[PDB]
Amino acid sequence: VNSFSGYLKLTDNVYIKNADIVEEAKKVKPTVVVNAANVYLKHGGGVAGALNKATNNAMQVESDDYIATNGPLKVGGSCVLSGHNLAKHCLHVVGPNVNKGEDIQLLKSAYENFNQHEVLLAPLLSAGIFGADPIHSLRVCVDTVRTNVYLAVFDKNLYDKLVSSFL
Ligand SMILES: O=C(O)C[C@H](NC(=O)c1ncnc2[nH]ccc12)c1cccnc1
Repeated sequence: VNSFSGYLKLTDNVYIKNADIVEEAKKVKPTVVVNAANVYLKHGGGVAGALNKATNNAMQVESDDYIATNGPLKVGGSCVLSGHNLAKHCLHVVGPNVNKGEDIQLLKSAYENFNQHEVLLAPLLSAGIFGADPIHSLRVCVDTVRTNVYLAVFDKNLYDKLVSSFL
């Protein structure tokens, strides 16, 4: 039994809610919140900008030190950093940004990072401003992640679309 509540059960291991991932994190304080990152960990807008804003820019400060030491992530890759005031840990996962020309086949690789954590609060990778088909991303999530994932879908109309079309 965990602290996630009000989520629709989609599958044996995937739950979904129409909610802002930032607000869910402050309420639940999960062990792991997933950030929809870019390879440079530049958290300017979208999910990343919103999480970072909620950390008072501490996420960005930590991320800049990480990049200075380690260089950029790979598309499809991840790193574990602090969750600051939102979670114990933040798993920064880079899904392909279709609006940047990044290959959509890497979405499965991106979701595989979730399997290293028993329970996660996570956004729909590559959806929204990342430019990929959100129905497809959900199919990849359900077909790739085996650990317990709680998905927070921000856009109300998107959420309604995803539930009503889920196979
Ligand atoms: O679920 C959605 O609608 C799409 C989701 N977007 C957000 O979660 C989001 N976007 C902008 N501002 C925000 N503030 C708090 C949350 C948030 C998303 C998923 C993957 C990549 N980029 C975006």
